[PDB]
Amino acid sequence: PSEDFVVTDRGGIVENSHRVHAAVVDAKGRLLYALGNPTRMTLARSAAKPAQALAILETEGVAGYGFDDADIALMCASHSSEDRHIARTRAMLSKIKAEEADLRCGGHPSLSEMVNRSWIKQDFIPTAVCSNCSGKHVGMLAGARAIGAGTDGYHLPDHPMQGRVKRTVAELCDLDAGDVEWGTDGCNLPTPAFPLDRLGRIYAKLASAADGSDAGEGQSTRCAALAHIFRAMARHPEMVAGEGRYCTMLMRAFDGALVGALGADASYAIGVRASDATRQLGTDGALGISVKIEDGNLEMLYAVVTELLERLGIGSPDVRSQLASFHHPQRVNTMGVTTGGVSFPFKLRG
Amino acid sequence: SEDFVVTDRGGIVENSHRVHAAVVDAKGRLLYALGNPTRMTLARSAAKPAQALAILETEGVAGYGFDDADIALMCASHSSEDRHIARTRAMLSKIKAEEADLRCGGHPSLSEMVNRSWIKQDFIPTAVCSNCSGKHVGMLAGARAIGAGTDGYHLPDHPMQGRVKRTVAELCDLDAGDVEWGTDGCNLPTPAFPLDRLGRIYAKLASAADGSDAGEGQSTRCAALAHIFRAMARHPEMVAGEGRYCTMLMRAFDGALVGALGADASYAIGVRASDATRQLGTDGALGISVKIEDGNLEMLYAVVTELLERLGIGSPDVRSQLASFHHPQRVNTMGVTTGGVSFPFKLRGS
Ligand SMILES: [Cl-]
Ligand SMILES: [Zn+2]
Ligand SMILES: [Zn+2]
Repeated sequence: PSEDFVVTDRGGIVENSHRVHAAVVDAKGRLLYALGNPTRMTLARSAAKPAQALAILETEGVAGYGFDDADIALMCASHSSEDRHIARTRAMLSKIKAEEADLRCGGHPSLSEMVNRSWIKQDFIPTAVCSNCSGKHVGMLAGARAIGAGTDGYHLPDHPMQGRVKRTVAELCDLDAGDVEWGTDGCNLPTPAFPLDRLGRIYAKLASAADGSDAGEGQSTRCAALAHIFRAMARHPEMVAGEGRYCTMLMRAFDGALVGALGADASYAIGVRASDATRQLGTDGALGISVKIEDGNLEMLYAVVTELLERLGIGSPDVRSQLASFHHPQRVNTMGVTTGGVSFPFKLRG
Repeated sequence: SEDFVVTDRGGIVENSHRVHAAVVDAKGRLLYALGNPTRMTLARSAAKPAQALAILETEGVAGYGFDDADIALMCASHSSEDRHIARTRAMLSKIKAEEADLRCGGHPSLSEMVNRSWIKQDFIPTAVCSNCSGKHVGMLAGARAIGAGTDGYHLPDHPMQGRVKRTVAELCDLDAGDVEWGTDGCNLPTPAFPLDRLGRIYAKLASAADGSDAGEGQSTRCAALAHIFRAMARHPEMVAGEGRYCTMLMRAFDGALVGALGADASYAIGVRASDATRQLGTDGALGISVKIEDGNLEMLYAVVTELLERLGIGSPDVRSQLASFHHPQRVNTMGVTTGGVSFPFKLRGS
C-alpha cells in the first residue's frame, strides 16, 4: 500500500509524485477495496457538509423556514461564489429574518478562477455572504434561531448547534465521540477529523437512504432527511459547486446515480446508489468512496477520483468522458507543445 | 529515509510532503542529506546558471556588452515586472534582435501582485514577458554570435543547444548519457540529473566567487562562474522580483550566497566559505539542493529556510527577514489561527 501513487512526468522523466489513500465501502461501512491507508486519520473539511446539513435539517423548527432543495444543496456546497450563489445566500438570510452581519464566516478569493478574475477586474471585495460555506452558515443560524439558542456564537463549540453537529458526525461515522477530532475550518466553524473509510461510510449512507426512499421503504426521520440531502445535491449540482467545477460536472454526468463533494486540501467523497456496477463490486446495496491525496494537490485529486471511477466500472466510458479534462490533466507549455502527462501507478486491493 | 514537512489544523495532520535534500562541498562530496539526495530530478529553472555559462562561453558574446544585471536576468525566473520586461528589451537591442525572434511564450506572472494588475488592465502576456526571457535572449545572442542563425535556437539540433547540453553535463561531472532531457514550459530543452549534482553546480558557483576574491589563477570557466555568482548577488531583484523568496533570501545574505527556484519545487543555493561552512566540516564553499516530492512551492520555501537554520547559515537576525516563508500564515477568513507547519525531519551526516 506504501506504493500507491499518482505521478506526473515531463518527457517520461518523473516530475512530481503524490501518495494516494482511498476507501471503497458498503452501506454498513465494511471495507471492499482500498488504496494506500484506507483508515488514515483525515480532516474531512467541506466533504463533511452533508453531515452538517443533516444536523441542520434535524433541528426542530428549521422546516418552518421553507428552505427548498436548491437551498439545501447550497448548505451542502463549496460554491464558486457565482452571482446566483451569493443571491441565494441573501435570499436564505431573508427566510430566517437574519442579516449578513450575523454571519461568522469571512470572504475569500473565489474557488473559481473565472469568477475571481471578474472580481479582480471590478475591485470587488468579497464579504461573508460570498464564502463558499455561506449556505452551511445560514443553515446553522437557522437552527440557532429555531431552538431559541440565540444567534450570537452559533459557530462556537459551546453552542447547541455545534453540539448537535458533533454528535451527528460521530453517529453517521458509527464512532464514539473520542474517536472524532476537531479543528477550525477556513469558514470559522468546527471541522471534524476521522478515519478516511468513515467518510466513505457517510456517503454510502446518503446513497442508501436515497435507494430506500425511491423504493417506498418506511424510513426513520434520519433516513428520510438523508434521502432529501442526496436528492437536493443531485437535483441542483450547480449549487453544490458551479460552472466548470468537478463536483458539478461529475453529478451532472451521472444524472442522479451518485453524489460527490470536495474537501479542501484534496479529499473527496462519493455516494453511489445500488446498481449493476455496485453489485459487480460485491455488495447488494449502495456504496461509498473516499479519497485523500497526502500532499493536498487538487489537480491530482480529480484525476485520481476519475481514474478510480473507471477502475470500479462506475458509469460508462460515455458518462465518464465528460470528466476527461480532469482525468488526464493537460501538460502543454507556453508555445502549445505537449511536454508530459499524468500516470496512475497504484493498484486497487480487495 | 522518511523525511517530511507536515502541516496541521489544530494539531491534526492536514498534509505531509516528502523532502529530499543534498548538502555538498565544492567537489560535490555529500556532507548532509534528507530523503534521497541522489533522486533523479528535473532541475527546471534552477539550471539557469549553467545555461548562462554556456551563453557566456560562446565565441563573440562578449562583444554585445552584457552587464551584471543582464546576466542576473539570464539566471532569472522573474516576476515579469515592468523592469524585467524593460531589461529584456534592452538585451534584445544589444544583439539587434526583436521580440518576434523569441521562442518562449507568455504566461500568468509568477507574482500574484503583478498578475492582478495584468488582469485589471486586460493585459495578455507575450514572449517578452516570459520568466525565462533573459535566458532566451542570451540563447539568441549565442546563436547570432557564431553565425548559426536565430531560427531554431531553441531546438535540440541547434549548436547553441548542443553547447548547453555539453555544459550542463560538464558542470555536473557526468557523462552525457547520465543527463536526461525533456522540454520546459519556456520551450527549451531542460535537464534531469541526480539532485546532489544540482547542489554541486551551486557549490561550484560559490567556490569560483571565493577564488576570484582570493585572487587565484582561474580558468575562463571559473572566472565566468564567479561572474554569474556576482551578478545574481548584486542584482537579486532581477533574478526574481519584489516579495519573491529568491530576492529576499539573497538580499538578506548580502553577498554570502546565491539561490534560485526550480519550477515544481526544487531549490539550489551556493554558499561562500564562512564561519558556518567551516563549522559544518568543510574548508571551502558549500552547495545545497532541495526537492519537495509533490511539487508544493510554499512548503519548499519553508523547508529551505528551516534547513538554513539547522545548518547555522546566516545569523538569527538575517534569517528573520524570511520569517513569513519559514512558518507560512495559517489564519482563516475571520483572522483566527487554525494551524501550522512542522519539520519532523532530521538532517543526517554523510
Ligand atoms: Cl510545461
Ligand atoms: Zn466551511
Ligand atoms: Zn525556461
